[PDB]
Amino acid sequence: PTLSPEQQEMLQAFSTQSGMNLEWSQKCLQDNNWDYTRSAQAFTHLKAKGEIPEVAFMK
Amino acid sequence: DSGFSFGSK
Repeated sequence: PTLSPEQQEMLQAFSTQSGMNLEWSQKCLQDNNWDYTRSAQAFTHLKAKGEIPEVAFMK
Repeated sequence: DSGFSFGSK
């Protein structure tokens, strides 16, 4: 339900970089072990395929 | 583990 200080900073960074809202950014990071490099790769892979749900990019 | 997930896990 809540994030550590370090996770909070990672979340804000990833939301900005990916363009996803905070909740979907948190989902991507959690799905990838709070590993930013891995999360970014995973995101980029799915984005290119057109498979990320459009709700992920809404405010 | 239903629904959308990111990365290879």
